[PDB]
Amino acid sequence: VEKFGDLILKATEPQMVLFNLYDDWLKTISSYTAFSRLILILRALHVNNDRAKVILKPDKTTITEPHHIWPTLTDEEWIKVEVQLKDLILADYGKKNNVNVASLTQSEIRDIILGMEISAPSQQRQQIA
Amino acid sequence: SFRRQRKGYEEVHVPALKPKPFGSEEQLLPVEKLPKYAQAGFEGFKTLNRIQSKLYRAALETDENLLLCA
Amino acid sequence: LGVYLTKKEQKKLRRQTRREAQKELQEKVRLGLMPPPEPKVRISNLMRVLGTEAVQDPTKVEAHVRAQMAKRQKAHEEANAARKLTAEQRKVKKIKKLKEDISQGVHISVYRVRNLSNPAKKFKIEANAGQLYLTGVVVLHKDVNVVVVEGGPKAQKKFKRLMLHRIKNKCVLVWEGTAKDRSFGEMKFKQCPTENMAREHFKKHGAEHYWDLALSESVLESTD
Repeated sequence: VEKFGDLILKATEPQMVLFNLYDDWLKTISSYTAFSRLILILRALHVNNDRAKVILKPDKTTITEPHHIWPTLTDEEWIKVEVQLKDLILADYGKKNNVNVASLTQSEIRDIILGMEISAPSQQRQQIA
Repeated sequence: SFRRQRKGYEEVHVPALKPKPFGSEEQLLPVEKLPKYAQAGFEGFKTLNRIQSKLYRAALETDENLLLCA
Repeated sequence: LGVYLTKKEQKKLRRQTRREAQKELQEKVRLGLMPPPEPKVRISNLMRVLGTEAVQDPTKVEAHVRAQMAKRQKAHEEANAARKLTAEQRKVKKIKKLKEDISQGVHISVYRVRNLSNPAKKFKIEANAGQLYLTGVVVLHKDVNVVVVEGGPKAQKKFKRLMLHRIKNKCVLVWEGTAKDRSFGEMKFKQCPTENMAREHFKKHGAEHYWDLALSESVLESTD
């Protein structure tokens, strides 16, 4: 995030700092949805950090006040940003794994967002059945 | 539409829409008003449709680009 | 007369009615009349019912859950307000207009106050007579305040406690009984410096004994 990298690179001494990753969401949504959208946003940033930064501001009139980190958005604006970021997070899974996004069931999209992946080099264990 | 879920499926039923009534200067024109170049094309049809008669002069007497949203 | 079903019997009746309504709903859902009930989801319930869909679109799920919560509150609030509408008409006209059923007998209380020179006590007595719909009159004379109040039994029981305990020279009820019909009109004030002018006014309605009892009580109090 733009408010953390340059902040800590030029910190001349070790120190302890406090941030509020929930800017003003807690005034309109519960901590469960706040954490879910925060995990989704962080996953999107970890995925691209290039298109995601474009998604994070949906309109040229959306700015981030110096008090907090994420931009201030309307509730439905946040809904649209979250669905766009979900599409972004599914995009690299579709690309780097050469699979269709529609082939992803609602159960495995959740695993993709969270960050759980499975592999199986030893398919010969098909002998068990 | 009904938009009601009876048992396992939601059935939405919209009824039969009433047709547009013909005005005092709009009627189903027969094949007796078509010219000789157009009377040969209407073989077996003594009359024409309502949409064919409502835009008859706009497509046969006028050579403009017609856009029929039928 | 009416009968009172006991507490266990009330519990049985309520339980049977609730089970009847529940079975009505269950058979409506069985036959497809009503859509099957949706799970009731609160904020603490959001991660158990909508958990898998709240990771993909967390804010849409939050909005849907809060809309369901509001709709549950919308129904309850509307229901309470709808029943409350009854009071709108059944209030100062049907929840405060009783009149104590004063049709066959009017309880009459006659009090004799020694000092009633304060207008605040007379105004409070007039307000209590007009609010409780109790008829009567008040006659003033030299150290004699004869207040006759004819009304219902509840209004007489309220006026006996208001004049003897809620209002302060001493007040004593000289005659507490019932009558056939009403004799005095609305609550009015009348000052009579002479006893004959008060006795002629009390005899116009056939209540001349109230002044003679109040004169005799004052004579018996001044004698001993």
